[PDB]
Amino acid sequence: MSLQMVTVGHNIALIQPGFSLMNFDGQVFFFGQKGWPKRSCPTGVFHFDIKQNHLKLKPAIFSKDSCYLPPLRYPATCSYKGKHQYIIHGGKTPNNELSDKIYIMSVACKNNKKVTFRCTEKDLVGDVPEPRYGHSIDVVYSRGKSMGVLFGGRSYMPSTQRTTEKWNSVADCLPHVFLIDFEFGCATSYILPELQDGLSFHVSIARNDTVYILGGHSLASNIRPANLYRIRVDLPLGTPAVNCTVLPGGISVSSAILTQTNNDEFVIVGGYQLENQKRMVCSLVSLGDNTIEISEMETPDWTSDIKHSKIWFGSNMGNGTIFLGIPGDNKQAMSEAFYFYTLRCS
DNA sequence: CGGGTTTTTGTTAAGGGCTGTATCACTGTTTAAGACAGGCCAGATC
Repeated sequence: MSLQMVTVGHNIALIQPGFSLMNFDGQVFFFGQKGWPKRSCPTGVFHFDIKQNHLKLKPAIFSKDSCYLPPLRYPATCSYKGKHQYIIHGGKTPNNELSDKIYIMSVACKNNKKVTFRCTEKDLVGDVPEPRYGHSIDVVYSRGKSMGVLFGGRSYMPSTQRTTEKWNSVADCLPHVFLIDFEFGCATSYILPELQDGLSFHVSIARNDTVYILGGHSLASNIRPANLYRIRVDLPLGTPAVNCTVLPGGISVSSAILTQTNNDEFVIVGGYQLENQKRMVCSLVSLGDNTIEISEMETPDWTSDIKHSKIWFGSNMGNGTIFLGIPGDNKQAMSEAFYFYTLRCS
């Protein structure tokens, strides 16, 4: 809880609400810039190197057999830390159309602060989930195997009820649970009767056999379910099985950022409480063997700007460090389009 | 097909009164974003 303002280089405008910060061995990489990829950086990815409160967005090449992926804006990013690699699912192509491909980010070659990524296009079969954004995917382990739990987020209307006078309206996807096999890219949808209403922009914490879904926004009624869910999974010799349990003490937040401050101990920072109240309080989530425990922590001191501005975003860098953003006074002495902050958490 | 007639028409040029449209003098008082190529430092490496 040590806030600290940051200064950005020349290509500052690339950072936009919805950016991703992937992480490889303490080396952070910005993804999801604004506008299609330029020619000064053909791929979109960037070394997100912060030193002395100054970050240098540096271009970063791909491999020779990778696949150039568009800059998405609200993907599902899960760290399949098993040959470290990330999984990207869905998002908003700069043409405001949603995507459904899965992308796999590995590192094919590195030499003295010069990385060469490898982004491969994994496609799904079976009960493929809907092209959507705002959702959340997490890799969960069971009985020596792994699987991907994807829980719904909002999307565009289907190709039937999509009129052009409301072409951009969005509906929360049905609250299913998608189990995704990466070894074959196979999807399987399960309708947990305990999950009722649609949910997007939530927070999902995986602990080695479960998924703790928490907070989020429910557009079907414009509320924020303060509940939470524990999706227990188990992988038999044949068809997997899932169960859910509601628990008390759930936060009421959407767009809250997550990072793993300590081993089996997460922090969570402000999303939004009400459409006028940005969330200020920070909450530490003590995981464990079976029992989650959300609690409140030392209310980090927010500067004047952060208490003035009404929207604010960011993501975790990976080592208990949350990078933030603030729009900045429009009617001002040519205030920049975005100011940026960083919060350590030890 | 004529052919005296109408019944209306076509024309001249000076000067003026009027009207409609073209012409005239004139005013702005540097770019911002992105692409590529040197060139020189600056560090990695034999």
